[PDB]
Amino acid sequence: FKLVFLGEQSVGKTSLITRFMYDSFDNTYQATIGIDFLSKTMYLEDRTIRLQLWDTAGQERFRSLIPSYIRDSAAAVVVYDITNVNSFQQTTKWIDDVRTERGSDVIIMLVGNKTDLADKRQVSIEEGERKAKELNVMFIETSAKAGYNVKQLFRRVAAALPGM
Ligand SMILES: Nc1nc2c(ncn2[C@@H]2O[C@H](COP(=O)(O)OP(=O)(O)NP(=O)(O)O)[C@@H](O)[C@H]2O)c(=O)[nH]1
Ligand SMILES: [Mg+2]
Repeated sequence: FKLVFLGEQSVGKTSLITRFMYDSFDNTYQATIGIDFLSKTMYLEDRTIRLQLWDTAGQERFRSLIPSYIRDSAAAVVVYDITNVNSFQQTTKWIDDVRTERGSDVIIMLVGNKTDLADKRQVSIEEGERKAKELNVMFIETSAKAGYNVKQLFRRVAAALPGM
């Protein structure tokens, strides 16, 4: 099951993955160079879901590679930063990009990350929910830093993956 993480640079794609994989968080920003692969098999009672995590770069110089990264994805996790309006606005085109590559053969989750920065919120949870409904995708808010909703993010995505 190919799961691609997408979104603007510095929204916390890698940190979400690190938190899910290792229950750790690093405050120091280490930009993803193109793509990094990780594997995690989620061991549910009725199925086994070998996740192939495609951690993609949000930096502009890798943008041309994004279509190739989305190719054949079973799931797309589109991440924004709740403190960054631009990052939220850009999620429509990320989700658009997934749709024109995958049509309906993809599970899409819209993630509003960094809820630990509640003081600096620029996008409300209602705005996030609204966009998800408009774009017919799932929605969740997370904090990679605190750990909040990270396990839930991955569990909900995996639950949504079609059986066949
Ligand atoms: N407060 C807070 N900071 C976070 C959170 N998630 C990530 N960060 C911080 O935001 C910065 C970017 O995180 P990172 O995971 O590298 O983002 P990215 O989306 O992978 N960026 P890139 O596209 O360049 O790989 C880092 O300094 C990280 O510590 C979060 O939930 N809360
Ligand atoms: Mg990254």
